[PDB]
Amino acid sequence: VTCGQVDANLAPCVPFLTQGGEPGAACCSGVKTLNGNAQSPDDRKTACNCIKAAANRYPNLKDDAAQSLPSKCGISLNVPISRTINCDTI
Amino acid sequence: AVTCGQVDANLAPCVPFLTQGGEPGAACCSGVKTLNGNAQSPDDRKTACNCIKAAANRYPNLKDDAAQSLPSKCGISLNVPISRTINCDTIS
Ligand SMILES: CCCCCCCCCCCCCC(=O)O
Repeated sequence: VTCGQVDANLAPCVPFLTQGGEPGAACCSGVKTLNGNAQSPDDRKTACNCIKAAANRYPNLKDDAAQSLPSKCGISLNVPISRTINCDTI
Repeated sequence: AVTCGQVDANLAPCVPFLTQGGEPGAACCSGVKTLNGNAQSPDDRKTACNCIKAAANRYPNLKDDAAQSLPSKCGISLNVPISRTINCDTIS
């Protein structure tokens, strides 16, 4: 996994993550794809650091949307979308 | 607008509820909210109605009562009915 792959997977989620509402089907599909790449501990740590940079990338990101994205998409997300996540604990 | 692929993808988490009953999940209610939000114009609503109709007929074990009660169980006012047999021309 690479940070560009992660960015591409999270792109459809930016409207939901910065404006609220509901994640679209495209957003949930991208998150599902990225979750499928974060299997191994090293994949999980790398994807986590990429997701952290991406989260800090988007302005006025709403943490309620980030926290509720896994339940709104039906995913047990192995890498949380946080600006402040310590990826070593993943 | 809305496309049949969007309708399929948003209603997919609802298939367990639509075929077995019970309660709709969080993902199902989220997809139903998204579909409600994409059906803005009356033309969007008729297009969505035909897509949802195809999706409903896709499962031969679909419970029409669960389809009818899905919006209320989710707390959503869905502007397009979910029916296997609806004539989508008669909707507004
Ligand atoms: C069960 C709720 C029925 C919705 C009909 C009332 C109209 C409000 C939303 C209808 C379709 C959305 C279009 C819009 O709000 O511009």
